[PDB]
Amino acid sequence: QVQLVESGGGVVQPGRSLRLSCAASGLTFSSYVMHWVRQAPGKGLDWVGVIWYDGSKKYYADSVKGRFTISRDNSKNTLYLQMNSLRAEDTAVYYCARDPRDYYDFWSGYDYYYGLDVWGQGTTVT
Amino acid sequence: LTGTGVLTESNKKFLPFQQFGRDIADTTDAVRDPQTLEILDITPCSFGGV
Amino acid sequence: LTPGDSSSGWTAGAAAYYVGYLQPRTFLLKYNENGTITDAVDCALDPLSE
Ligand SMILES: *[C@@H]1O[C@H](CO)[C@@H](O)[C@H](O)[C@H]1NC(C)=O
Ligand SMILES: *[C@@H]1O[C@H](CO)[C@@H](O)[C@H](O)[C@H]1NC(C)=O
Ligand SMILES: *[C@@H]1O[C@H](CO)[C@@H](O)[C@H](O)[C@H]1NC(C)=O
Repeated sequence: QVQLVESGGGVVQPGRSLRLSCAASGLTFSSYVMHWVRQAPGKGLDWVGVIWYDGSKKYYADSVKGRFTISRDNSKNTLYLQMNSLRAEDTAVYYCARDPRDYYDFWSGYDYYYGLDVWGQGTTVT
Repeated sequence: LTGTGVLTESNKKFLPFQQFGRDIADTTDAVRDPQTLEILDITPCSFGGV
Repeated sequence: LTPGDSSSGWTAGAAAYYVGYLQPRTFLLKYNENGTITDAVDCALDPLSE
């Protein structure tokens, strides 16, 4: 039974700091590429970033630049994300999702993209 | 194995695991000499009774 | 073609394996001129076997 737990929500004073973190039940957290999806209040889904199995390659979307940092802790079974600022983007619901594309899948010559299988509970970011 | 007798050479082939062999009466039919790989079997000093 | 986490995607050939259980028994073993096992008799297998 796979469950990803969101945390670090609530309305805070706008700007300069905000903490988000996503946990994962079981011992299959490591070695699975993970992405963060932010749900606009009325404008659909959007992207935050992506981190690989070891974090050597990282990439970010064009919506935000220079404010987000993504890291994974293998022992604590929790992935950590930080926003260095809080812009006018408010009431955005942030999900953490796990994609089964493991290191071996992109290691093989095959060029394949799977789907974001399991999602988190969600949180409120203002 | 300690004994008294004469030692006679032979060409009895053996299985890989055990160079040493036992007879059908479980007597030592042949024991391979340690230094020399030639098969050497025990023959009694006493042959069939006079 | 299918993701690793799902049971699908781990296809292999059709292989069947046997599992037996050992129970204490007394078996006569027949060796051969060269020293390899050729035939055996299981006592409990039959009245003829006994
Ligand atoms: C699946 O594997 C996980 C460990 O990754 C385990 O905790 C769980 O009990 C297993 N079975 C189910 C119900 O999915
Ligand atoms: C054993 O060692 C001696 C020298 O100490 C040598 O002369 C002899 O040939 C060796 N025998 C074997 C079993 O090789
Ligand atoms: C013993 O082994 C030799 C190997 O060349 C073979 O020719 C012979 O048939 C075997 N005899 C028996 C009794 O298995």
